[PDB]
Amino acid sequence: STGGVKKPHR
Amino acid sequence: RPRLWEGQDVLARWTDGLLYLGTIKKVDSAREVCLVQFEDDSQFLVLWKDISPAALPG
Repeated sequence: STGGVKKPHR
Repeated sequence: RPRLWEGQDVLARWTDGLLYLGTIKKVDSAREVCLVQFEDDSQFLVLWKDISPAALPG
């Protein structure tokens, strides 16, 4: 996804 | 028999020691890594050691 943001799982 | 495959949803352990949800794009048996795509569209090679299926054990 463009512009998406990663977050640590759970 | 292969534990990992293209298109598989996985958790990948990153350089911060945390797990991130991603999708396998390529499996490299030579170097024992996978090219994994993450939620922000970034793609990185991740050691097989650091990859596990996101899917329920079953």
